[PDB]
Amino acid sequence: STRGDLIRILGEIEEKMNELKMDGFNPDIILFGREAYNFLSNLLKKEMEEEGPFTHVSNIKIEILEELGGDAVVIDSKVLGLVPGAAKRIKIIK
Amino acid sequence: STRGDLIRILGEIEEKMNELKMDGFNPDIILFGREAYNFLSNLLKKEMEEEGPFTHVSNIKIEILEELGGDAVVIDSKVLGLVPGAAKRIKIIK
Repeated sequence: STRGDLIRILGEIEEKMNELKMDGFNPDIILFGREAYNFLSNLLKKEMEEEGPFTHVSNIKIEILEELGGDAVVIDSKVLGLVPGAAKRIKIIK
Repeated sequence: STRGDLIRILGEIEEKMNELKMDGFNPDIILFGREAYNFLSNLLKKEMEEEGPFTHVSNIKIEILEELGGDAVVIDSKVLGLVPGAAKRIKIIK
């Protein structure tokens, strides 16, 4: 069920956002692999019945990092590389 | 001296690459902010007397994450978001 897939993905992003916030981070961006982005884009085109492109999800900004493949990484971009733990990975593709 | 600036930047990237390798990571990508990328691009156009665009530095792949501003972040993209410490930030702009 593509609706279930969208509910799952929104739920996992929210969970990683919450995990980061609890640690003192401010999640601002989610990096998507090429395959991950295509997967979510297809889902949102189908579900929203809109053409895209899609630039935000879960109140944060989508940016592409092609090499992440079927995964995405929620980050606090202000402290990424200065404080360990500023990144949380999730698997987007089935 | 723009040559000195290039020597500095290559030296800082190498240092963060080495720091990551010593920790067990495999640095594969360096994320550049918009201002950081422009700065390095201008330097390399001047020094290499080539037009660009520039896609690799220090044996790793350049990818843009616009929001990093005048900074760049060396990452191990395979474990980013799974193991803390997979990212090291550097300040590119003067």
